Amino acid sequence: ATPADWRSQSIYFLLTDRFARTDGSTTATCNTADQKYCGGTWQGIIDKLDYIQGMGFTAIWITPVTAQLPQTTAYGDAYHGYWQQDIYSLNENYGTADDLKALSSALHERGMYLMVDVVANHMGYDGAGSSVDYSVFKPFSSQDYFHPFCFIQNYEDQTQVEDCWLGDNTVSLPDLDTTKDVVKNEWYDWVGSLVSNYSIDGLRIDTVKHVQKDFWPGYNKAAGVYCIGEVLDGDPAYTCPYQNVMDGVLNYPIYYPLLNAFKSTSGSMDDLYNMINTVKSDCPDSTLLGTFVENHDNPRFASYTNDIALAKNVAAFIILNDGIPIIYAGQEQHYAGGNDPANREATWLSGYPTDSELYKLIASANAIRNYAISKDTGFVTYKNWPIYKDDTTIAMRKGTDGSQIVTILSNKGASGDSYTLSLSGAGYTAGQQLTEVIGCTTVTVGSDGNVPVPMAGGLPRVLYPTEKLAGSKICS
Ligand SMILES: *[C@@H]1[C@@H](O)[C@H](CO)[C@@H](O[C@H]2O[C@H](CO)[C@@H](O)[C@H](O)[C@H]2O)[C@H](O)[C@H]1O
Ligand SMILES: *[C@@H]1O[C@H](CO)[C@@H](O)[C@H](O)[C@H]1NC(C)=O
Ligand SMILES: [Ca+2]
Repeated sequence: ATPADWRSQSIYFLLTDRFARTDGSTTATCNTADQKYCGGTWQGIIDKLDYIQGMGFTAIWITPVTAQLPQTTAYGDAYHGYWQQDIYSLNENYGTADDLKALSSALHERGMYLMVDVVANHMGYDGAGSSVDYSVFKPFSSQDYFHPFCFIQNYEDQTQVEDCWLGDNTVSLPDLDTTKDVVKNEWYDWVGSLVSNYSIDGLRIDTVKHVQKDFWPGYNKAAGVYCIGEVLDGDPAYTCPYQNVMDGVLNYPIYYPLLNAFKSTSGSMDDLYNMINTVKSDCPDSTLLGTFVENHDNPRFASYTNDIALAKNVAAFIILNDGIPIIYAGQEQHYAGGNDPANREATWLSGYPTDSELYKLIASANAIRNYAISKDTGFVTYKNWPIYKDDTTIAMRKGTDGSQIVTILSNKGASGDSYTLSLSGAGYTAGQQLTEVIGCTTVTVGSDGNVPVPMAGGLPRVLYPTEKLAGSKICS
């Protein structure tokens, strides 16, 4: 599926090892500190697609599928998929080629997309750089395919970031020499054939900043689908230029101020407001970026705060911001693990309840986004507009005039006071009825064009015209 096809999607990102077992157990042990395979499978995912689609997601992002190093290293198993050795075999832990094709097919029967995580930068190996038997790598079965062994120490030296190895002396990540035509050609043939064999709709490309930029256009073109890159840097002047060589990047620029704004009742709404406007103006296309606050590479949101109002606001932001929302499996069950491995919790141990506070919130926010998109072909290309901020509030507007979603978010938290915010700049006409689609109350635009937004409980407010909800299942 094309970048234009992907703008309307909403992604549930999961670890294949951690989301769902074939046996469907909600009690099978998964000690994150052990760093071992817990037994999640592609078939497990298929069996729980009602759970995912019930939140209004249109797509899943699964961790990498290639065969990995076999060892239980000092840092555990390759359960995450980022330590590949044989790119023409699948990780048998997750099932067979038929199981991966059945997951793609199951998603397509429900009108959903499959996005697969891929790594071009490196292989994995149990042991120090000097101990590497390059013959285990398929097809790159020679040192001649790799950059000489060295570690990245000077992160300001982009040449060293690209040419030296990730990992350490315990688990090394041998660095492919992506400047070699033979390596480019092998990767380009591989990615096009992966996409073809498994009917993959889009890719999340790992580790993008660690491969020189000239590699990426050929890789994105060979894939033949929308590619979103992991460029792990919060500076939009570093990260957004990657969108000149790849369709999208993960929105790490928004990540840091989004987390800071909502993780505390003292968070900066100014930094978030400012970064929305910087990305809007200075990134090649904010509507092809992926918005997130939680992943397997940072502490979960609820590790910073267990306040559920704060968690609802940040989830609403992720859904309603420019670009593709991305929610990480467990976020909807308020998982609070810290850094790796604590943030790789098994989703099945929640019992997959569809009545949890954040399952309901995410379902409500996805519902109005999916509905608005279905009625407004301009929604996904209207650049999100922050219209208001104060110490505890940010309001933003997105969508075609007359059909815009106006979202008011708060960091007051669950013991927030009750008050009326008089909101200017929403663009609705006087006397217009609006539905607040999270709590299903109505607000009327005043004679002056200001919206009297009832604030309470630190709750997020998501406004849409009542007249435009005719025939929808929203708020009845
Ligand atoms: C992107 C990817 O570049 C990362 C490096 O492989 C990956 O981290 C994985 O490998 C490291 C280093 O061996 C482990 O400590 C992590 O547990 C594992 O996930 C990122 O997760 C991936 O997003
Ligand atoms: C896809 O299947 C084709 C035809 O059997 C094979 O040549 C190719 O290596 C496979 N690609 C992947 C990535 O498995
Ligand atoms: Ca590299």
